[PDB]
Amino acid sequence: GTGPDKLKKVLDKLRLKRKDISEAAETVNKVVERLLRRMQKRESEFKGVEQLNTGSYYEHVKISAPNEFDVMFKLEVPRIELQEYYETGAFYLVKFKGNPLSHFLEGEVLSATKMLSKFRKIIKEEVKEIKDIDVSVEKEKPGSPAVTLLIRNPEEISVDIILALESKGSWPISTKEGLPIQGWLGTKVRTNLRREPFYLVPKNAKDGNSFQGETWRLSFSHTEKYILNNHGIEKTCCESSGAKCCRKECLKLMKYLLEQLKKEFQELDAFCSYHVKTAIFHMWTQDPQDSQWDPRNLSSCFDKLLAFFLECLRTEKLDHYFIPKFNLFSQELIDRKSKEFLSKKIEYERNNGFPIFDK
Ligand SMILES: [Zn+2]
Repeated sequence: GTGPDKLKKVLDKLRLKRKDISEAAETVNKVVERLLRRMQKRESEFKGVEQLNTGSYYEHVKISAPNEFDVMFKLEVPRIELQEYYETGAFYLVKFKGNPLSHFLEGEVLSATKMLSKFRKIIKEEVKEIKDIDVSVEKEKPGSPAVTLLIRNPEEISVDIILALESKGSWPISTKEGLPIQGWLGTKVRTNLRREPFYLVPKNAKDGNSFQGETWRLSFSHTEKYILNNHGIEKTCCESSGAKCCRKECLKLMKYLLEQLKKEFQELDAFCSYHVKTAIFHMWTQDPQDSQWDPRNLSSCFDKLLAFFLECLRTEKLDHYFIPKFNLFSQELIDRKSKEFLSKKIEYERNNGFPIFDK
């Protein structure tokens, strides 16, 4: 019943939530594999699609909602020329240096709207041919670029399929000072990770417009997965012949704290798990030693993450780990009132034994 024991019990509660999630993931994977086989057999601009096995499930940090999954389909696109749409690196237009994607251009700019419309049309046709699993495509929602499958097993699982372009070019200059892992995972790892492809995911800016509709955000979901699964200064961190740390446990707890708060308070709508992930990436940089994340320090490590997060809220600053000029907590993206509200709620939990965990 002490504070430390209670936090360990929350981790036990999250451990129990995993079984339903793992079972659901196996059903999701069967459907997704079936669909990818169909899309790989059919002749189209999307024939080369593959699953990118990233996101919270494959990082082992999906803590809730066994009825909701996101999956990314990557498509290699040669000779992408990027234009920064926001010079922070928050958004890009895609242009090209014939061209396999020529049907989806609006002038020299790749239309996410056109490309996604065709993606959706094909998915819808091919899903109707999957006869031995109960699966349909959800009606398109304006402003939602994912193509959502509805699987009945017999319970309903929603799967959001996100198209990601893959570029094998050098990472965008907005990322030059990003991935600050040099004192933690080191310079050789950083070099190696930056030699890997990067991804572009459709996302509407919702700004002045014109090319509202045709903007893309950068995605490093592969790099993030690698970091989560290779997160120690020692190569053996959390392996069978190494020592456990509490890095992922702290991420899980903080994600759960935010999830529980968000369920109760619609004033926290603008926050999301990626804020917590980004914060913990910075914490792992700040405190690189595995000994700083000893399992015995679960409570103190959790508390330092909350303190760091509260300082990000106070300063309205949380830099994208890969794109340092992109401030996820800018005044423009999140109102001061929302940040002050979340600060208050976090301090309350922290000072009163985290009652919200129990809801
Ligand atoms: Zn570890």
